[PDB]
Amino acid sequence: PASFAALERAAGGRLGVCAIDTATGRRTLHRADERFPFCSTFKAMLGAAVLAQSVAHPGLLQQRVTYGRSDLVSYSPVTERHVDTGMTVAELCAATIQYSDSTAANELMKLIGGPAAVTAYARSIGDDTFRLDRWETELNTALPGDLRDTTTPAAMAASLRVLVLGDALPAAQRAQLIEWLRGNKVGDKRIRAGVPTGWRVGDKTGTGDYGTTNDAGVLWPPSRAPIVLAVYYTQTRADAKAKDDVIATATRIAIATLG
Amino acid sequence: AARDAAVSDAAA
Repeated sequence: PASFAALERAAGGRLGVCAIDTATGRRTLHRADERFPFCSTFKAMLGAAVLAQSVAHPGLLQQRVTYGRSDLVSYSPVTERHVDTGMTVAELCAATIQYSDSTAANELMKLIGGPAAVTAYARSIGDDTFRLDRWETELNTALPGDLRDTTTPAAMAASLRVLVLGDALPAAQRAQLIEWLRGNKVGDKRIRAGVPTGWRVGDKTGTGDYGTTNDAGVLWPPSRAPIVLAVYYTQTRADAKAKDDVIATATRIAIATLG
Repeated sequence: AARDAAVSDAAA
C-alpha cells in the first residue's frame, strides 16, 4: 500500500490520518474529520494540561504524589512498582505518556479535576472536538458510533501542533512535553517504524477494543521543518487485533505524500 | 460551526 485507500483496503476497517507539513501548512488527509476513539493518545493532552497547571503553580511537577495499592487499575506497570515511594507529578506524566500507565493518568486527573478538566484544557488550546468522558480504563471501549472519548485526526494534529511547536505552553514546559513524547517506549512498531533515518520523533500511542490502533506525534527531519502526524485506526469486530504495521505504513504514506 | 462545538460538549 502506497495510498491511504490501498492501506485501508488491505487492512480492513477505518483509517484516519492528518499530517501537516509545518513548512507550508499543507496537509494530507484520510477521514480526517471523522471521530475515532482516541484511547491512550489523550495522555498527550493530559500531560499538557498538567504542565499548564505547573505554570500557575510553580513546583507542581516536583510534588510527590502517593497512592495506595487499591488505586491501581488494569495496565499499571510503572505505578504498581511505586506504591511505597510515591511518584512525582513529572514522573507520573512520564509514566503515562511513555508507557501508557493507566493509574498514572487517573492520579493526574484526580489532581486537576477529572476528565472534564482535560476536556476544558483542550478547549483552552483551540480544540473544540476532543472530548474525554471517562476515567481509565473505561475510555478504551472504542464502541462504533459512541461519541465518548473521541476526537478527529485533524483536531488532534492541530492540538499537537500548537502544544509541541506553537506557544500553548511556555518554552520550559513545552520542552518538557517534547522530552516526554520523545521518550515513548511503547511505540517502536508504529510511527517510529515509518520515519527515515535521522528523523527525531515524539509521540503518544493508544490501543483499544475493536482492534483500535492509534498514534499521534511530531516528526523532526534534520534539514526540514517538522511534520505533525495523527493516525487513528479501528476495525469492525470487537475482538479485532491491533495492527501496528498499519500505523507504520500510514506514516510512510503521509511522509511520501508531503515530501 | 456552532453545532460542531455543541456536539463535542453534549452529554451522551
